[PDB]
Amino acid sequence: VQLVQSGGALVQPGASLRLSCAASEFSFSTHDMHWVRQAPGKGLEWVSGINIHGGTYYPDSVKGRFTISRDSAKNSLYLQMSSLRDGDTAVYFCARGGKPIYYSGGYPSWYFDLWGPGTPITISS
Amino acid sequence: DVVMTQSPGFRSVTLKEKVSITCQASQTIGTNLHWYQQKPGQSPKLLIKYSSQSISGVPSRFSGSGSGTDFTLTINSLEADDAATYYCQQTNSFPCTFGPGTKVEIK
Amino acid sequence: NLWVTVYYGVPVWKDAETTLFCASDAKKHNVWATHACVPTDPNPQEIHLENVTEEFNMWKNNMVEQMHTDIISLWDQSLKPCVKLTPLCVTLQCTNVTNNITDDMRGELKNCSFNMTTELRDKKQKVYSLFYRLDVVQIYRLINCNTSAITQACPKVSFEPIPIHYCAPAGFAILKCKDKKFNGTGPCPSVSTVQCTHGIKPVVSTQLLLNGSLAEEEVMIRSENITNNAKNILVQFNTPVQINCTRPNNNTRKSIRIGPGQWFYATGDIIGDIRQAHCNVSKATWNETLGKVVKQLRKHFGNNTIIRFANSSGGDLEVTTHSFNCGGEFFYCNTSGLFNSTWITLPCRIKQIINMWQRIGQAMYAPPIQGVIRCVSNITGLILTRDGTETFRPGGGDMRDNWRSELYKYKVVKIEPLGVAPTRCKR
Amino acid sequence: YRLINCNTSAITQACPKVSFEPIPIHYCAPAGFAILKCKDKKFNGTGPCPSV
Amino acid sequence: VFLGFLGAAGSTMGAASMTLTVQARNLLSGIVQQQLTVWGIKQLQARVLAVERYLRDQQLLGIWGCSGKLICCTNVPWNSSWSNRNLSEIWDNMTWLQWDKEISNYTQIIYGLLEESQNQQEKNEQDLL
Amino acid sequence: VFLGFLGAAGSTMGAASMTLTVQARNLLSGIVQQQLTVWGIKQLQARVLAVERYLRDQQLLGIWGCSGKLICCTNVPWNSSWSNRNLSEIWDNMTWLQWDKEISNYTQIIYGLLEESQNQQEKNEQDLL
Amino acid sequence: VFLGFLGAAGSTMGAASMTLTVQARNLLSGIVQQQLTVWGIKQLQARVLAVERYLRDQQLLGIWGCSGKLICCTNVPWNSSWSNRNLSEIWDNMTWLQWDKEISNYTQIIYGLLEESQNQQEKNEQDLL
Ligand SMILES: *[C@@H]1O[C@H](CO)[C@@H](O[C@@H]2O[C@H](CO)[C@@H](O[C@@H]3O[C@H](CO)[C@@H](O)[C@H](O[C@H]4O[C@H](CO)[C@@H](O)[C@H](O)[C@@H]4O[C@H]4O[C@H](CO)[C@@H](O)[C@H](O)[C@@H]4O)[C@@H]3O)[C@H](O)[C@H]2NC(C)=O)[C@H](O)[C@H]1NC(C)=O
Ligand SMILES: *[C@@H]1O[C@H](CO)[C@@H](O[C@@H]2O[C@H](CO)[C@@H](O[C@@H]3O[C@H](CO[C@H]4O[C@H](CO)[C@@H](O)[C@H](O)[C@@H]4O)[C@@H](O)[C@H](O[C@H]4O[C@H](CO)[C@@H](O)[C@H](O)[C@@H]4O)[C@@H]3O)[C@H](O)[C@H]2NC(C)=O)[C@H](O)[C@H]1NC(C)=O
Ligand SMILES: *[C@@H]1O[C@H](CO)[C@@H](O[C@@H]2O[C@H](CO)[C@@H](O)[C@H](O)[C@H]2NC(C)=O)[C@H](O)[C@H]1NC(C)=O
Ligand SMILES: *[C@@H]1O[C@H](CO)[C@@H](O[C@@H]2O[C@H](CO)[C@@H](O)[C@H](O)[C@H]2NC(C)=O)[C@H](O)[C@H]1NC(C)=O
Ligand SMILES: *[C@@H]1O[C@H](CO)[C@@H](O[C@@H]2O[C@H](CO)[C@@H](O)[C@H](O)[C@H]2NC(C)=O)[C@H](O)[C@H]1NC(C)=O
Ligand SMILES: *[C@@H]1O[C@H](CO)[C@@H](O[C@@H]2O[C@H](CO)[C@@H](O)[C@H](O)[C@H]2NC(C)=O)[C@H](O)[C@H]1NC(C)=O
Ligand SMILES: *[C@@H]1O[C@H](CO)[C@@H](O[C@@H]2O[C@H](CO)[C@@H](O)[C@H](O)[C@H]2NC(C)=O)[C@H](O)[C@H]1NC(C)=O
Ligand SMILES: *[C@@H]1O[C@H](CO)[C@@H](O[C@@H]2O[C@H](CO)[C@@H](O)[C@H](O)[C@H]2NC(C)=O)[C@H](O)[C@H]1NC(C)=O
Ligand SMILES: *[C@@H]1O[C@H](CO)[C@@H](O[C@@H]2O[C@H](CO)[C@@H](O)[C@H](O)[C@H]2NC(C)=O)[C@H](O)[C@H]1NC(C)=O
Ligand SMILES: *[C@@H]1O[C@H](CO)[C@@H](O[C@@H]2O[C@H](CO)[C@@H](O)[C@H](O)[C@H]2NC(C)=O)[C@H](O)[C@H]1NC(C)=O
Ligand SMILES: *[C@@H]1O[C@H](CO)[C@@H](O[C@@H]2O[C@H](CO)[C@@H](O)[C@H](O)[C@H]2NC(C)=O)[C@H](O)[C@H]1NC(C)=O
Ligand SMILES: *[C@@H]1O[C@H](CO)[C@@H](O[C@@H]2O[C@H](CO)[C@@H](O)[C@H](O)[C@H]2NC(C)=O)[C@H](O)[C@H]1NC(C)=O
Ligand SMILES: *[C@@H]1O[C@H](CO)[C@@H](O[C@@H]2O[C@H](CO)[C@@H](O)[C@H](O)[C@H]2NC(C)=O)[C@H](O)[C@H]1NC(C)=O
Ligand SMILES: *[C@@H]1O[C@H](CO)[C@@H](O)[C@H](O)[C@H]1NC(C)=O
Ligand SMILES: *[C@@H]1O[C@H](CO)[C@@H](O)[C@H](O)[C@H]1NC(C)=O
Ligand SMILES: *[C@@H]1O[C@H](CO)[C@@H](O)[C@H](O)[C@H]1NC(C)=O
Ligand SMILES: *[C@@H]1O[C@H](CO)[C@@H](O)[C@H](O)[C@H]1NC(C)=O
Ligand SMILES: *[C@@H]1O[C@H](CO)[C@@H](O)[C@H](O)[C@H]1NC(C)=O
Ligand SMILES: *[C@@H]1O[C@H](CO)[C@@H](O)[C@H](O)[C@H]1NC(C)=O
Ligand SMILES: *[C@@H]1O[C@H](CO)[C@@H](O)[C@H](O)[C@H]1NC(C)=O
Ligand SMILES: *[C@@H]1O[C@H](CO)[C@@H](O)[C@H](O)[C@H]1NC(C)=O
Ligand SMILES: *[C@@H]1O[C@H](CO)[C@@H](O)[C@H](O)[C@H]1NC(C)=O
Ligand SMILES: *[C@@H]1O[C@H](CO)[C@@H](O)[C@H](O)[C@H]1NC(C)=O
Ligand SMILES: *[C@@H]1O[C@H](CO)[C@@H](O)[C@H](O)[C@H]1NC(C)=O
Ligand SMILES: *[C@@H]1O[C@H](CO)[C@@H](O)[C@H](O)[C@H]1NC(C)=O
Ligand SMILES: *[C@@H]1O[C@H](CO)[C@@H](O)[C@H](O)[C@H]1NC(C)=O
Repeated sequence: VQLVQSGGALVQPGASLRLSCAASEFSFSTHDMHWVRQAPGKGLEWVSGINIHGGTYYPDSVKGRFTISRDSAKNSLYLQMSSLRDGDTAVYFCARGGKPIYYSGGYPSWYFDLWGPGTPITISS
Repeated sequence: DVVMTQSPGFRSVTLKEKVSITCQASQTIGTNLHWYQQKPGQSPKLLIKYSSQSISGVPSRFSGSGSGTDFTLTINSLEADDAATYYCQQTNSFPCTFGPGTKVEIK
Repeated sequence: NLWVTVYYGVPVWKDAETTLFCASDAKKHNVWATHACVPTDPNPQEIHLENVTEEFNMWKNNMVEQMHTDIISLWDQSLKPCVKLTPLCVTLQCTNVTNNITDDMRGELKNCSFNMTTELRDKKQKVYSLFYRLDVVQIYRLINCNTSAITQACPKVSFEPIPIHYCAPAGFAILKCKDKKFNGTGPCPSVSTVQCTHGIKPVVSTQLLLNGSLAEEEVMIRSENITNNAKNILVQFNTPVQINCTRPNNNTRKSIRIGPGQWFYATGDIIGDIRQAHCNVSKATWNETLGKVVKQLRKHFGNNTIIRFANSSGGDLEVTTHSFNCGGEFFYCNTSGLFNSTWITLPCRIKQIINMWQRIGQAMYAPPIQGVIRCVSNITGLILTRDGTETFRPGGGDMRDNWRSELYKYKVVKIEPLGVAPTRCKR
Repeated sequence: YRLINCNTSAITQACPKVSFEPIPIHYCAPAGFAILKCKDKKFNGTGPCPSV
Repeated sequence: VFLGFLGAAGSTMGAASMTLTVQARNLLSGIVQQQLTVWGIKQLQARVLAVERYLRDQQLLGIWGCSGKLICCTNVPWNSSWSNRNLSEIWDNMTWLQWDKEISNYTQIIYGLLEESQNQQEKNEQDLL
Repeated sequence: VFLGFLGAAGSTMGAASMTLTVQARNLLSGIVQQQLTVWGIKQLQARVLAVERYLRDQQLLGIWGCSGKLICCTNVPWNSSWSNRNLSEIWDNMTWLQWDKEISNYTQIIYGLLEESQNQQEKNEQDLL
Repeated sequence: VFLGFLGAAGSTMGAASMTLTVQARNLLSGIVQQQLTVWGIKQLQARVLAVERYLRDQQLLGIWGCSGKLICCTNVPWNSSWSNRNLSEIWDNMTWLQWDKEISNYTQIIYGLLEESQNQQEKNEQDLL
C-alpha cells in the first residue's frame, strides 16, 4: 500500500502547476486525503485536504491559489496551484488521514497513517 | 494558532541509552498530540498517536505521554536504527500545526 | 413535479439567549468549592467550521449579564450565614496610635474602645480594637452604622479567583471567534464550535485589568464607539506587566466572644514599626506599554495628534483608585503616578467595610489578617476614557466589563434540527 | 449559676405540638432502579447470597 | 461527541444531508447531563426545558407520519410559489442556512399541509381490513 | 391551537376519528410552555408532570407495537362479552364519551391481550432471518 | 407490575428474550410517579432524571434505525474477534448477565457501526423516488 506520486518540476514565478497522486492497493473513496509541503529546512506545512464527501479544507496561506480535487474512478488525487512563488519551493506530499477514534462524518482527524515519497517543485528564474 | 516548540534542538546520545525529548504548546491542546519521525531522504512516519497510543509497526521500545502544554517522547533502549528527527503535531485547533523537530544523533 | 421532504438533523442555528452552565477544575471552602459545578477537564471539544461567516458583538453579549448575576448571587449566598455584627454599631471612644509611625501614616490608625455585649445577657465587657480611619467617623462611630447592617465574613470562606469554565446546555452550542485582530464587532471569517469555553478567573478590579488573557500580536484598543467620549475604552496588552503590592506591619487578631456562639475578630497591636501599604511598578515597562498604546490610539485619533495620559479625577475611592483584593484585604491604591505622560512607587490605603456593588451596604467586614501580605499580579489590560491634542484618563465601569473583556470571543446559538426542502421523492 | 450551654451556642425550645414518634418508614426504588433482597439464612453481612 | 458536528454547515445541503446523525446524537445531553437549592435549581430547570424541546419536535414528526428515520417523503407536492430554482441548484449550490432563510415565509403553510397524513391513514384503514 | 379541539366530541366516534391530530397537537404545551423560587416552583413541577404523562402513553403504544400513526390494527379479536352492538351502531350512533363508559370494565383485559405483539415479534424473527 | 420482572435473568438469553416487555413496562414509573420545598425537591429531581435516562436510550435506537419493536436486525455483520462461541451456545447456555460481561469491550465499536443505517437511508432515497 502506497501513494504513487508524479515526478518533480521547475517552473517560473507566476506559473501554474498540477500535481497528482494515485492509490496503490486501496480505494481513495474510503479515506480523507491531504497534501502537505516540506520547504527546505522546514517541517510539514499542511496545504490542503478533501473529505470522503468531497468537502474541502484550505490554509489561508494558499487559499485562492491552490485547489484540491479527487477522481475516485481512477483512484487519483490532484493539487492545482496557480501563481506560484519562489517561496512555495517545497517537497509536496500526499497523505492518507489516519483513522479517527469515533465517527465524525466528513471531518478529518488531521494526522496521518500513510505517506507518499515526495514530489519537489522548484520555482525560480 | 498553536505554537509548538521542541527541546533540545538536537540530542547527542549513545547506543542502549534510555533517552527522551520533549514538546511544548503555547496553549493547551488537551491530549491531541501526535509523534512522527523522519530520516534524511525518507517520507515521514507516525509513531505515537493521541499522546500515548501505540501503533502497529512501531517497536515496543517507543513510548510517551503528556497533556495540556507538556509532552514527552522516550525510547527504552536506543538502537542505531532510531536515528531520526522527531516531531510533534497538534490536532486540537485548526489550522493544524507542528513543531520544528529534534534531531537525535547516535554515537 | 417536486415533493416536500422532511429532514431531521439539519445543521442550522439562530441567535438565542439561554443560561450557560459552569464547570469546575477538580483538585476546600473556597466559595466555588461549595457551589461546585462538577469537575470537567478532558473536554477540548473544538470543531473548525469552513466558510459560514458569522457576526459577533461583544457589547450585546448576554453572557456578560449572566456572569454578573450569578457571581453576585453566589457572593451573597456564601456570606449570608455568618455573624451579623449588630452589637458593633455603637459609640467609639478613640485616641491616636502613638507607636513608631512614619509620616505617611499619621492620622491613619485609631485606638478605639467601646462597651461590647457578652454571651451572658446580664453583662457588658470593655473591648478595644484598632481601626483604619476610612471606616470610622467622628461625631466616634463606625462609618456605616447609621446606614445599614454590618456583618463579619466567615473566617473559613475564601473567595479565591478560581477559573470557571462555561458550557452549553443541550440544544445549544457556542461559537468561538478566532479572527486575528478582531475589534469586537461584525463578521468573523474564522469560527469554531465548542462545547465549552476556556476558564475565566472572577477578578474584580478597577482601572487596570489583572490576571486576564493577553493579546496575540498587537495591543488592541476597542470600544462600543471610538469617537464617543461618554464611553469606556478597552485596552488589551500583548505583553504582561508585573505589579508588586505589599501590606507591611506584622499583626495579629483577637477572638472576642460577643454572644452565645458568636465571635468578633479585633485588630491587635502592630509588631514593629508602622508603614503604609504600597505597590511597585517597573518604570521601564510602564513607559513601553503607554508608548504602544499611543501608537495604536493614533490610528483613530491622528498620528500628528499629541496624546496625553492624566489622573483619574473623580469623587470617591471606588472611582479614583485601583482596587485590589489580596489575602482577603481590600486595597485602594493611588495610580496618579502612572497616568502622567505626554506623547514607580504607588502609595496605597486599605478598608474593612466594603460595599462592593453599592446596593444597601452588605458590609462583609473583611476580618483582620495576621502576619503580612505579599501579592504580585499580572497587568493584562487597561480601561480609559477620553475628555475630548487629546487626553486619556483611567476610566470607570462596573464589574461587567471585567467579564466582557474575556467573553468577547464567544457567542451562543440555538440549534434548530428540523426543516424541509423539495425532492423528487413522494411517499 | 448558668445554663450549661449558654457560653457555647444558641438554645431553642422544641415546638410543643411536634412529636418525633418512631413511625416506620418504607423505601422504594425510583424508576430505572430495583432493590435486591438477600434471603440467605445465617448471612453474616457479606459475600454471595444464593437466594435473592 | 464533538468529533464532528455543525461543521457540516460549511458545505451544501446535499453534502450535509449525508451526516444528519452527527447532530442528532448531540441533542440530548448538555454538560449538566454528563456530570442549598440556591443557584443549583437552574441546572434542574435547564434539564427539564431541554427535554421539552426534544419532545416537541418528536411529536411534530409523529403527527406528520414522519416519526423515525432522518429523511421523510411526504406525498405533498412542492408549490411553485415557494422558490424558483432548479432542484439541483439548491442541493449543489446552497447551504442549509441559506435555504432556511429563503423559504422561512412558508413554514406554517408547509406544516399545515402535512396534516394530509391523517387523510391517508383513514384511506388506508378503509382499504386495509 | 384552539382552531379546533374537543368540539369533535359533539359527534359520533366515526366522525371524530377523522380529526385525531387536532387533539394530539395540543397535548405538549400549556400556557407555561409558551411563555424567589417560591410559587414559581409550581410551574416547574407542572411542566415535568406533563412530560411524564405524555411519555407514559407513548411507552404503552411502543409496548403494544402501535408506536406511530393514529390508528393501529392489533390482530387481537374482539370479545363478544365486551359489548353487544352492531359495528356500525357504535360508529354511527355513539360518541367516544359514551363508548369509553360502556367498555370501561374491560380496559385491563384488553390491554393485557395486546402483549401478544411480543409473540408476534418472536415468530417474525424465526421466519425472517 | 411486579407480576414478573428480573426473574427472567435466572435463565438463558434465549428464554429471557421471550419476555422483554416484562421489564419495559416497569421502566417509567417509580413509587413517586404513582402517588416546604425542603426534602420534597428530591422527588422532583428524581422524576426528571428518570425521564432523561429513558429518552437517551430511545434516541439511540432512533439513530440506529431501531426505534420500535423489541428486536432489531441491523445488517451489520458480527465480528469474529468479538466472541468465539457457537450461536446456539450463547443462546442456550449463557445468561444475559454473562453475555454482557463477555462482550463489554466492544460496546462502542458495535454502536459506531450502527451508524451505517445513515448510509442505508441515503441509498434508499436515491432508489425510491
Ligand atoms: C494573579 O495570580 C497570582 C498567582 O496565582 C495571585 O497571587 C497568589 O495568591 C495566592 C493567594 O493569595 C497566594 O498563595 C498564598 O501563599 C502563601 C505563602 O505562604 C500561603 O501561605 C497562602 O495560604 C494560606 O491562605 C489561604 C487563603 O485562602 C488558605 O486557603 C491556605 O490554607 C493558607 O491559610 C492557612 O494557613 C494560615 C497560616 O497563618 C492560617 O492562618 C489560615 O487560617 C489557614 O490555616 C496562599 O497559599 C500566591 O502566593 C499568590 N502568588 C503571587 C505571585 O502573588 C494574584 O492574587 C492574582 N491576582 C489577581 C488579581 O487575581
Ligand atoms: C467552503 O467554500 C469553498 C469555496 O467555494 C468550497 O469549495 C468549493 O466546493 C465546490 C463543491 O465541492 C467545488 O466544486 C467541485 O469541483 C470539482 C472539481 O472538478 C474539476 O476536475 C474535473 C475533471 O474532469 C473537471 O471536469 C471539472 O471541470 C473541474 O476541473 C467538481 O468535480 C465538482 O462537481 C462534481 O459534482 C457535481 C454535482 O452535481 C457533478 O455534477 C459533477 O459532474 C461532479 O461530479 C464540483 O464542481 C469547488 O471547486 C470548491 N472550490 C475549491 C477551491 O475547492 C467549499 O466546498 C466550502 N465548504 C466545504 C466544507 O467544502
Ligand atoms: C490601645 O489602648 C489599649 C488600652 O490602653 C492599650 O493596651 C494597654 O497597654 C498598656 C501598656 O503597658 C497595658 O499596661 C494595658 O494593660 C493595656 N490595656 C489593655 C486593656 O490591654 C493598647 O496597647 C493600645 N494600642 C495601641 C496600638 O496604642
Ligand atoms: C460603658 O458604659 C459606662 C456606663 O455608661 C460608661 O462609663 C460612664 O461614663 C459616664 C460619663 O460621664 C459617667 O458619668 C459614668 O459614671 C460612667 N459609668 C461608670 C460605671 O464608670 C463607660 O465609659 C462605657 N465604656 C465604654 C468603653 O464605652
Ligand atoms: C451617616 O452619617 C454620615 C456622616 O454625617 C453621612 O454622610 C455625610 O453627608 C454629608 C451631607 O452633606 C456630607 O457633607 C458628609 O461629607 C458625609 N460624610 C462623609 C464621611 O462622607 C451619611 O449620609 C449618613 N448616612 C445616613 C443614612 O444618614
Ligand atoms: C471593526 O472594524 C470594522 C472595519 O472598519 C468597523 O466596521 C465599520 O463600522 C462603521 C460603523 O458605522 C460602518 O459605517 C462601516 O461601514 C463599517 N465598515 C465596513 C467595512 O463595513 C467596525 O465598526 C469595527 N468595530 C469596532 C468594534 O471597532
Ligand atoms: C459614535 O459617536 C459619534 C460622536 O458622538 C456619533 O456621531 C454623532 O451623532 C449625533 C446624533 O444626533 C450627531 O448629532 C453628532 O453631530 C454626531 N457627531 C459627529 C461628529 O458627526 C456617532 O453616530 C456614534 N456612532 C453611532 C453608531 O451611533
Ligand atoms: C519597591 O521597591 C523598593 C526598592 O527596593 C522597596 O523599598 C526598599 O525596601 C528595602 C527594605 O529594607 C529598603 O532597604 C530600601 O531602602 C527601600 N528602598 C526605597 C527606595 O524605599 C519597596 O518597599 C518596594 N515596594 C513594594 C510594594 O515592593
Ligand atoms: C495620589 O496622591 C496625590 C498626592 O499629591 C494626589 O495629588 C492631587 O491630585 C489632584 C488632582 O487634581 C490635584 O488637584 C492636587 O493638587 C494633587 N495634590 C498635590 C499635593 O499636588 C492624587 O490625586 C492622588 N490620587 C489618588 C487616586 O488618590
Ligand atoms: C508628573 O510629571 C511631572 C513632570 O516630570 C512631575 O513634576 C516634576 O517633579 C520633579 C520632581 O523633583 C520636579 O523637579 C519637576 O520640576 C516637576 N515638574 C514640573 C513641571 O513641576 C510630576 O510630579 C509628575 N506627577 C506624578 C504624580 O508623578
Ligand atoms: C504573568 O503571565 C506569565 C505568562 O503566563 C507568567 O509567567 C509564566 O508562568 C508559567 C507558569 O508555569 C511558567 O511556566 C512560564 O515560564 C512563565 N513565563 C515566564 C516568561 O516566566 C507570569 O508568572 C505571570 N505573572 C503573574 C504575576 O501572574
Ligand atoms: C463553657 O463553660 C464550661 C465551664 O467552664 C466549659 O467547660 C469546661 O472546660 C474545662 C476545660 O479544662 C473543663 O475542665 C471543665 O470540666 C469543663 N466543664 C464541664 C462542665 O465539663 C466550656 O468549654 C465552655 N464553653 C465554651 C465555648 O467556652
Ligand atoms: C461470612 O462467611 C464467609 C465464609 O467463612 C467469610 O468469607 C471468608 O472471608 C475471608 C476474608 O479474608 C476470606 O479470606 C475467605 O476466603 C472467605 N471464605 C470464602 C469461602 O471465600 C466472610 O468474610 C464472612 N463475612 C462476614 C461479614 O463475616
Ligand atoms: C491624631 O493626630 C492628628 C494630628 O493632627 C489630629 O488631627 C487627630 O485629631 C488626632 N486624633 C486623635 C483621635 O487624637
Ligand atoms: C516583584 O518581585 C519579584 C521578585 O523576584 C521581582 O523580581 C520583580 O521585579 C518585582 N516587581 C517589581 C515591579 O518590582
Ligand atoms: C498615519 O500613518 C499612516 C501610515 O500609512 C499614514 O498613511 C497617515 O497619513 C499617517 N497620518 C498622519 C497624520 O501622519
Ligand atoms: C510577627 O511577629 C512574631 C513575633 O514573634 C513572629 O513570630 C512572626 O513570624 C511575625 N510574622 C511575620 C509575618 O513577620
Ligand atoms: C400552490 O399555490 C397555489 C396558489 O393558488 C395553488 O393554487 C396550488 O394548487 C398550490 N399547489 C401547488 C403544488 O402548486
Ligand atoms: C434551471 O437552470 C437554468 C440555468 O440557467 C435556469 O435558466 C432555469 O431557470 C433553471 N430553472 C429554475 C426552476 O430555476
Ligand atoms: C416574508 O417575506 C417578507 C419579504 O420581505 C419578509 O420581510 C418577512 O420577514 C418574511 N417572513 C418570514 C417568516 O420570513
Ligand atoms: C372471550 O371471552 C371468553 C370467555 O370464556 C373466551 O372463552 C373467548 O375465547 C374470548 N375471546 C373471544 C374473541 O371471544
Ligand atoms: C344489528 O342491528 C339489528 C337492528 O335491530 C339488531 O337487532 C341486532 O341485534 C344488531 N346486532 C347486534 C350485535 O347488536
Ligand atoms: C364494572 O361493571 C360494573 C357494573 O355495574 C360497574 O359498576 C363498575 O364500575 C364497572 N367497572 C368499571 C371499571 O367500569
Ligand atoms: C472484524 O475486525 C477485523 C479487524 O481487522 C476486520 O478486518 C473485519 O472486516 C471486521 N469485520 C468482520 C465482520 O469480521
Ligand atoms: C461449536 O461447538 C463445538 C462443540 O465442541 C466446538 O468445538 C466449536 O469450536 C464450536 N464453535 C465455536 C464457534 O465455538
Ligand atoms: C477489555 O478487556 C480487558 C481484558 O482484561 C478488560 O480488563 C477490560 O476491562 C475490558 N474493557 C471492557 C470495557 O470490558
